[PDB]
Amino acid sequence: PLPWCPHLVAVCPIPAAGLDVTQPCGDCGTIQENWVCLSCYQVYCGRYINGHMLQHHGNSGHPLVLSYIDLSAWCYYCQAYVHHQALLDVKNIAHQNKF
Ligand SMILES: O=C(O)CCc1nc2ccccc2c(=O)n1CC(=O)NCc1ccccc1
Ligand SMILES: [Zn+2]
Ligand SMILES: [Zn+2]
Ligand SMILES: [Zn+2]
Repeated sequence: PLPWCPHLVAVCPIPAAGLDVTQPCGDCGTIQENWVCLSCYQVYCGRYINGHMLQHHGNSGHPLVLSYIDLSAWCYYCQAYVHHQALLDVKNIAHQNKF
């Protein structure tokens, strides 16, 4: 992945309740292939399901999303995976909740 991107500044502190990697898509309620937004912590499905996180990106401009499948982080603007110290806490919390 990229070791940095200019959108890491938009990564916000982890939600009150923590992360729930089994949380369904906030639009369609699918359990499959969800991502969490690293700005606002809404959960929406991936492009191969119904594309709700890509719709969220378009209507919010929020850049960075974390996969509840493989804990990869995608930047929609840089069109790349990103891994950096600023993402360790959210990835560690998601990993603890999943495994
Ligand atoms: O789906 C989203 O909405 C967010 C992830 C994403 N969005 C894109 C939007 C447009 C074009 C390409 C991508 C892309 O490769 N990714 C990354 C991606 O889909 N990687 C494969 C993958 C990784 C983990 C879990 C499921 C799929
Ligand atoms: Zn959906
Ligand atoms: Zn968001
Ligand atoms: Zn970026």
